This record gives sequence, C-alpha cells and structure tokens, in this order.
Amino acid sequence: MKAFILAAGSGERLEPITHTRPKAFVPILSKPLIEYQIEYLRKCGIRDITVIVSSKNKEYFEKKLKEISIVTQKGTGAAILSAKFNDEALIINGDLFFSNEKEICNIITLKENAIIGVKVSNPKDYGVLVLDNQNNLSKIIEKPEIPPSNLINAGIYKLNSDIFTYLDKISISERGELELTDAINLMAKDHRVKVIEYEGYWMDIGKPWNIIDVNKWALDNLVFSQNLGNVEDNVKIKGKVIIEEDAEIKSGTYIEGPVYIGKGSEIGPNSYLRPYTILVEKNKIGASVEVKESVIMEGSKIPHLSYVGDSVIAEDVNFGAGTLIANLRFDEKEVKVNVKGKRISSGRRKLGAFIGGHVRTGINVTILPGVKIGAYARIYPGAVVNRDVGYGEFFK
Amino acid sequence: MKAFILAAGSGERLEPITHTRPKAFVPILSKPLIEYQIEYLRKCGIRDITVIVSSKNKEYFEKKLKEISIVTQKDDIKGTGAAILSAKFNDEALIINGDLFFSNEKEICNIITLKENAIIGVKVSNPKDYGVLVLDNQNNLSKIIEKPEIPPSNLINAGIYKLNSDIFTYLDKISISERGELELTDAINLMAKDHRVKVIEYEGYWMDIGKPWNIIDVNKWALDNLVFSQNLGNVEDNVKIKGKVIIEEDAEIKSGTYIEGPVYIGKGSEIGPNSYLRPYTILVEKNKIGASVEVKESVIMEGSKIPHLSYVGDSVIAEDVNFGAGTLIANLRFDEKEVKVNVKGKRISSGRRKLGAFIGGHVRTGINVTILPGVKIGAYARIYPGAVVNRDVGYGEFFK
Amino acid sequence: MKAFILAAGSGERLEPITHTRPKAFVPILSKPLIEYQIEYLRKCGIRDITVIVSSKNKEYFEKKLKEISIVTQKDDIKGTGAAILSAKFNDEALIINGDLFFSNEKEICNIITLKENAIIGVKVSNPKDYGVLVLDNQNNLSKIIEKPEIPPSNLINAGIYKLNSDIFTYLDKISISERGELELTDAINLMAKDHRVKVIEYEGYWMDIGKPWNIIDVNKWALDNLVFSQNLGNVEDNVKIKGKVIIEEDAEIKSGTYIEGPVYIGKGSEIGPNSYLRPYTILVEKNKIGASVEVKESVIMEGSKIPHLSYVGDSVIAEDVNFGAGTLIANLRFDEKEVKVNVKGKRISSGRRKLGAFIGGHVRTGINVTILPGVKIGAYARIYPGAVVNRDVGYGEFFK
Repeated sequence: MKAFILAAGSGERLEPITHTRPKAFVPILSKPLIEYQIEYLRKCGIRDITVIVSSKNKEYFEKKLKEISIVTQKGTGAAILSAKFNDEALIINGDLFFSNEKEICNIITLKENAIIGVKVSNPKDYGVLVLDNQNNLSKIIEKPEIPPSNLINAGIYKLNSDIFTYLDKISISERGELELTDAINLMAKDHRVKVIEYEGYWMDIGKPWNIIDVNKWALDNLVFSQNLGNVEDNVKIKGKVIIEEDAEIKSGTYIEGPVYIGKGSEIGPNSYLRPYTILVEKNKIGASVEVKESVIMEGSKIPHLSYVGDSVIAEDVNFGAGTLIANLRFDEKEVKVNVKGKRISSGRRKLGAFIGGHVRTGINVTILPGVKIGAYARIYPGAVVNRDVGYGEFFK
Repeated sequence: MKAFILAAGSGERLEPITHTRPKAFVPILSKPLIEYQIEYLRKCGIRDITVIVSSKNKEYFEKKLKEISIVTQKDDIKGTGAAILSAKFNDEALIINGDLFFSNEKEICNIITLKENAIIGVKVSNPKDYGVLVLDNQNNLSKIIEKPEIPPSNLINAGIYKLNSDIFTYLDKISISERGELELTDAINLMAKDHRVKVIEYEGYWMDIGKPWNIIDVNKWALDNLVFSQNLGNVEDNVKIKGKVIIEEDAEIKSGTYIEGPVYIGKGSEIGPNSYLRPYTILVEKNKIGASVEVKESVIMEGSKIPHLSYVGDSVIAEDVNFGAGTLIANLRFDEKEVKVNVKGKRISSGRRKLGAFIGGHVRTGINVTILPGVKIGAYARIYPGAVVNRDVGYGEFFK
Repeated sequence: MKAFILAAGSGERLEPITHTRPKAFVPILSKPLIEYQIEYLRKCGIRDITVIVSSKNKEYFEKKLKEISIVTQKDDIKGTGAAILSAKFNDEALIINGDLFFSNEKEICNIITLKENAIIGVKVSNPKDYGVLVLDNQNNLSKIIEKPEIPPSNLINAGIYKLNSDIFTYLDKISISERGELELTDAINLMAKDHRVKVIEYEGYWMDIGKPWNIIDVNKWALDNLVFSQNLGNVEDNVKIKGKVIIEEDAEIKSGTYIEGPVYIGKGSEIGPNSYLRPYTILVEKNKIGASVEVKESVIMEGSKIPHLSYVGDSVIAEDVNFGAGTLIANLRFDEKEVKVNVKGKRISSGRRKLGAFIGGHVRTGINVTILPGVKIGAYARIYPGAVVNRDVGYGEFFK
C-alpha cells in the first residue's frame, strides 16, 4: 500500500511556532509530529511513504527525513493532485496526531473506498459525516451551522484512483475552494464508501494550544518513568518523570509529575517543575524558576526568577531574569488568542503565551495572557507585552 | 449578669478590611475577635450575651453567631451612648466595647460582683488618643477626659463597664447634638458626680482594633501567647522548622520550605515548595503560599493566595485575595521614618518603621505589580500587570 | 630601603566606588588593596614605608593605616611626577604606583639590591593603554613611550621603580602645563640618556585597578590563588557546597542554599534560605543574601544587603547598599557585543560580553528596580520602586 501524508499547508494558524518550522516538525516530547505518523504507518507494514509539502518547505523536509519521498505540491484536493499512485492509496492529513494504528491497518485491506470517522464535541468546525442506513457514507457536510451528528471526517482515507476522475469534475464551493471532500462526495454517489469509526485519541494540531494538548496526552500515555540523567541529593520527585540522558537535576529541585526532561537539560538548583512540564531538549531551568503545563522547545533557557505556565515556547529562546507570563484573566473567562487575524477563544481558562524561535526577553519583562511573540523578536527590559509582537519586532 | 457588646460603629478607620466584614469578625489566628470576647465573658459564668450592631450589619452577625442575641441600634444617633440605648436590662449590666481584645477575664469576673458602678482602667503609652481617667483621692472615678492634648495620666478608659440602670437617666440628660452623637463617657461623667464609680486597674494585655496595623499587633500577641506548637497537617521531608509553628488540619507543607517561628498555618493551607515563612506569619485559613514566596509579619486572611515569586512583609491581606506572580510589597521608606497611612482622610503615622500594605477582600493583582509602603487597596480592586501602586486604590477600582 | 606608595590621584576612573573611599581601600576579598602592597614590601624586609595621598584623602588614610607615614602631595600639580616631589629620601627609594596589585615580591626584593636605577616591565595584551618600554641592545631602558597608537612591543612600564635621588634633577628639567601634568616617566626618559636604567621583566600576576571592572578581575584572581577552603561559620543541613568556598567567622548559611565555588563569604554574613551563590561570588563582610537571591561573579562590599528575589551578575556593589525586593541587574546586551561604560565622560568598552552594574556606597533601590548593563549608580542615590535605570545616576540622585 502506498501512503501519502498531506503536509502542504502554510501553518499560519500555528504561528509563531511555524515562523521557523513546518507544522510536521512540531515536537511531541522528543520527536516531531511526522515521525509518529510514519512510525504508526510502518506498524501496519507500510514502507512506501510520501510526504506532499509546499515549495518553500521542501528543503527542510529533505534535511530531516531519511527514507521518505518528498514531493512538492505543483487545499487537500490540490495536495493529492501530486500523489502518484495507480490503484489505491492511504491518505492522511499531516496535521493529525492519532494514538491508534489498527483502524488504518484494517482500512488498507479493504477493496472498497473507505474513510475514518471520529466523534468530537465541536462538529461545527469540521466535515460532518452523514451515513446512509447501511452505515456507509452518504455525504460529508463541511462546517454545518446546525450539525446533524458528532461524527466527523478524521482526515484518514483509503481511496482508489477513481478519486482523480471525481477531482476533475469539481468546481464549487461557496467558500471559494476545491477541497478533497467535494470529490469524495461525488465518489460516494457511485460507490460504496465505508466508514470505520475511530475510538482512540485523535487531535488535529490546528492552533497553538493544541501543541500543549497533544504533549500532555503523549506524556500521560506514551512514556514511563525513567532516569538516564544525574539527579543530585535533595531533589524531590513525585509521580511520573522522564529524565533523558545527560540531563542534570540540581539539589532543591522539586518535581510534581508528569514531567518530561529532555536530553542534556540542566535543572536547578531550587527549580519547581509542575505537572505537564515538557522540556524538549537541552533546556536550562534555573533557580527560583517555576514551570507548569508548558512545552519548552530545543535549546531554550529560563535561567532566573521566572514563572512559565500554560505556554508554548519555541526553540532557542532566552528569558531574561524576572520575565513572567500571565496565564489568567481577572474575570476568569476563557483566554482569547489572535489566530489568522480573528480573535477567538482558546477554550482555556488558563493560558499563557506563544513565543517564537530565537526570541530574547530582557530582564523584568511582563507578558499578558494569550499573547503571541513572533520569532526573532526582542522584548526590552521592563516592557509590558500587552499585544502580539511581530516577527523580528523590537518591542520597547 | 447580662452582658452587652457594643459593635455598632461603621469601622471606617479599619478600611479596607471593613469593606467586606464588620470589625467584630476580624480574624485573630483562626477565630473572629468577637468569639474571644464571648469566650472570656463565659469564663466568668455569663450566659446572656447580646451584641448591638448597625442595621446594615445585622444579617452578617446572625449568620455568624449561634446562641447570642443580636439587637440593632434602633437608629439614628451615632456613638456608644446611642448603642446602649438599645440595651434592655433592669438593674445592672456588663458592657464592653466591641473593638477590644483583652487577655484577662478575672477583672471582669470581679467587677460583676460589685454593687456599685465600676469601670476598668488600663495604662497605655499614648493616652492622648483615648479617654483619660482622673481619680479622686479615694481612687474612685472623678472624670474621663476624652483625648486631652496634655494628658494628666497614663490611665485610660479600657471600654469595660459594669453599670446600673441609673445610666439611662444620665444618658437622657446629655444634649443631642446637631452632629447626632451621644458618648457613653459623657453619661458616666454625670453619674460619677452623684455615685461612687469604682476603677479596677487592668494589668494584662489590652488592645483596641482601631487602625489596620492593630490587626498585626493583636495577631502577634495571640501567636506569642495563646497557642503552642502543633502539627495536624502533612509536612514533607526537607522542611526546616525553627521555634513555634502551629499547623492546623489538612495543611500541606512541601519540601524546601523554611519556617522561622512563630508562625500560624491555618487549616487546609498549601505551602511550598521552597517557600519562606518568617516570624509572625499568620495564614488564617486555606492559604496558598507557593515557590519563591516569602512572608513576614503579616496577616493573610481566608482563602488568599500568593502563589509565585512574591514578598509580603508587614501587611494585612484580606479574604479571597490573589497575587499575580512577582507582586511585591514595599515596607520601608528610603529615609527610614515612620510609614504614614490615610485613615478617614487624615494622613497619620502608623507608629511603624516597617509597614507594608492593607489589601481588601477579593482584590486581584496582575503579574509584576509593585505596591508602596502604607498603601490601602480597596476591596474588589484590580491592579493591572506591571503597575506601580503609589497611592490608595478605591473600592472596585481598576488601577492601570 | 625607603618605599613610597603613590596614591594621590582623584580615582575618578573608578567611580562610583571612589565616591566614598580612596582607590587604595578597594577590597580584595577581606582586605584593602594597599594592605597587600604593604605586606609584600615587608616580605622584602622593607619597614620604612610612606604613602603619598591627596589633601582630601589624608584623614581617611590616617584612620585606616597604623605604622605607615602618610604625606600629602604638597604641590597643587597633578601626576606621578608631582607625587614624588613630596617623597623625602637622600640616596635611593623604591617607588610603587598605588593602583597596582601584584602577586610576586621577589622582583622588588632583587631591584632594591641594585646600585643602578631600575624599573619593572610587564607584558600585557593591551600595550596601547600604557607606557611601552623600548629597550636598547644591552636590554636596558632606551625610553618609555606613553600610550603609543602603534605599540612597538608588549612590554610595558609596570609602575614599580627603584630610583636614585638624581631623579629630582631630571624632574626639575621637565615641562607641565596643566592638562598635561608632571609625569614621572618623562623624568625617567631624561635619566635613561645619562644612566644605565635596568629593566627586570615581571612574569607573575599584575593588574592595575584603573576601571571598575578591574575590581572584579583582581578579586577573581585573589579567590583563585590566595585562599583555600575553610569553614569558620555555621552551615545548616541541606546546604550544598561544590568546589572551593571560604566561610569566615560568624557567617551563617541556611538550609536550601546552593554554592558553586569558588566563593568567598565574609565575616558575619547571613545567607539563605534558598540562596544561590555562583562562581566568583565575593561577599566582603557582613553581607545579607536572602531567599531566592542569586549572585554570580560579583564583588559585594561591607554591610551590603540583597534580601529578596534578586539576581546580581558581573557587578560591583559598594558598601552599605540595600536592594529592595525584585531588584534585577541586566548583564548582557541583546547583540551580545561588549558592554560599554562611561568612564571620565568617555564611552568605552569594558572588554566584557557579560557585565552588570557598578553601584556606589549607601545606595538604596526600591522594590522591582531594573538596572541595565554597564550602568553606574553614584553613592547615596535612591532608585524609586519600579524604575528602569537606563543611564548613569549621579551622586545623591533620586532617580524616579
């Protein structure tokens, strides 16, 4: 079976993380999203895997990925136009994290066309599956204002080469787009499209807080207590902690699991790591530094007198002493974030900041809830960051 | 003996604490001021205790007090004279001011056995601020001089009386009052002309809770004198405890916490890791004190949380307060002189070289807030991240 | 042999440290610079030592120094030539610049046995900033070129001379006038034409204390080379000590403190709980370092206190300083280039990528103060709570 990972979006909704990396390389603990997808495909015996990517990202993917074909897109309909297969293929959206491979292993043994459905609490935001009374696909309704069902399109398809025929027929939509689901809808009129319901953990990494979501799940479900580092005396560890090689934890550090401490990290003295602290790799967490429910990416340093809660901090970031993130509004309502120029609810009462790569903060910087700081920004000592900060912006 | 507690003042001097509670319910360790008063009255065998309160506070007192009569000051005159106008007794009663904390009950037990009228006197260092007792040469009361500019004596009116129903006769003589005030002491002065008013001098600890810093005063004394080392909580390893520490039930103290007594840790509190509790830290109940948080000589009331990277010194923080990370209180002027506080619109000295802030109930501070010495923050205020609070903040004010 | 220490400069380049002390009394660990110089002279058998000082500093020197002659630079002419005009000797004398720290005494012990005039040369990496020695082909002194734009050599004038009374004759021949002062080296240049001036090259550690960062330089060297692990204080349990730590008498170190040597903890200091002392922390005497306070590569002078929630890196803090809670020093520029400092009104490079602040005596910072890299704060300054100190602050200035 050939497999195609569709990873050709701009990743705009995931800014500022995607200022410096494609969505497919967002870390989940110590490894990129796309390595999970590949690994799970391979458990099903699939060997021939291709990723479809944008022109601008091709080189990044080639650097990172060894024995995987990388093809540039020449929407999801547009992406599969660059998929070269004769009979049938497995197609997965590249923004998905999924815990289970067996549904995929099943669907690649079917002769018929098939898709995966999953139940979500917000079907409004997705393609909703309407089933006929043999429980095969009737149609996919993109983002219905009144959703007839909880069952959505999971973004996992086993499609026959007949899909190209249906792709050629499509013009549409009212939202000014081609799609992939439009072609499936035409296919379902003439063919029986099976729907396999998916019961495991499923998340699309659409918005920056979803990085926290999947990292928490991974930490809860995919790893187990380990210590390959050096823990000094007077370190207190409760619950599940993963300590990778070369990580150093100094006296007075206090850890309430679950916590992930990546390779080469340097912690303490007198640090406090709270549940769902994910330190991806080579992180510096220093004295009187407290971290909670945050993803802190490769090489980033929080050396002195700082609190990082409910945040995503990208790679190579440095926080001057006394940089603080606010994670709660005064009125305790859900924290709003600007995502592609729309102000939307994160769904979280507690939410900190999203900080791009190579950011530097001066000493005594104050960051407000839900704020995005673009890659390469500088925040000047003492500043109150009360809005989004642009790529490379020097905030004074 | 009937007893009356006079608790019908506005409590304005005690703002912002009294924005959300009557003075009688100011905590002293884990219990309100009035419960001490009631408990000490009961040690003398008194059972019939009434509290006289304002109309607006009646419901609050009823909620809080079980087997105590609550009577409203049947308006509409202010002062202690007006308050005892609602006290219903036939012959004699024990009367105490509801702003007082007193360590000793035995002077009270004595005075309720006397047939004569009697009052308690106590020696203070600042008699200028009080009613001074002038004694005749049989050491009975001559007169009470309210706030004399040149005080003839250290002996003041302690606000504890055993008075006969004749006081009502003298109260009726006293001229009300464009200002709508009636002072009980004016009636006692008329009574002392015609009767022998005995004066029992009180040698124990006595304090009135007049200004917000007096909340620290009495809490300190209580911690020093009324409670003893106890641990009903859960103390992790690598907790360092020196001197006297009271840990109530369900309190959790995490590793790295360092405690220099005397310290009171109220029920359900959550401390540490890596907290520092200095002498005269009083955590009333269900308090959160987190990592890199230091507290010294402060009263932190019910449910209040100081979760990260903060220093709280010489302060009173009321109920349900939340300090954003990095909120700091200044407690010392650069010139090291006494810290001044605005009390009923007058700028006065606290009498303290070290004094922090007084924070009302339900306040929220943003991250990185800076609060200056002697500042009052009204209940329900919100302080915006990074603000420098260099003046008093109003009730419900959003300070930016 | 008579010896003269020339300590009569204004010390302006070392402001703000020299706002309250002469350069001679800058501490190196627990003792002033000049006590090292005296001690090393005495290892050579020298007993008759005189210090030449300014009129304004005479009394300070007399208070501090016991059995040492103190002479004021009479002449109101500035420079080293002017200074030795007040040196009274008949035949020969050892002359040392009072800004020098030197590890070795044996070069001095040799040079005082020579009949000829002699000077000490040392190799430095920045000869541009000093008098460069040009040697003749017998390796004697040809001439000293003050601050040559193109330096012909690494060998500079170390500021250590054994000169004969003939130097006064050459001093009388030389100009002034008065930018533009009387330089001792100009007289040595005339002397070298008529006499053989020997040059002994110095291979040990040599530093002049010219700019405020040099206080860090020499303290680091002293800590690395002159002292060894010791504990005369009281260390509580759960203190972690790595590498070399000197703890002087009466110092107290509280639980949770973490120390990465080398570190000097001076007498009577009070550390912790939960403090972090990083390499090259020098706490000269009676210092307070409190909870959640981190120090690295800094010299903190007598009686100075950093009690809460502060980071002090790559800094010099003078005597009797108090940092309000949450005072932070920045020690790195965003562009990672060398930190610049204003020194006598010229903006120059410190030569350091990491450099914090230089803080004068008796400074007080309010809570939550932010100090930028390379900033100087004059003695007696006050910094208002929440201020961002982004320029130099004057002597006694109230920065708001």
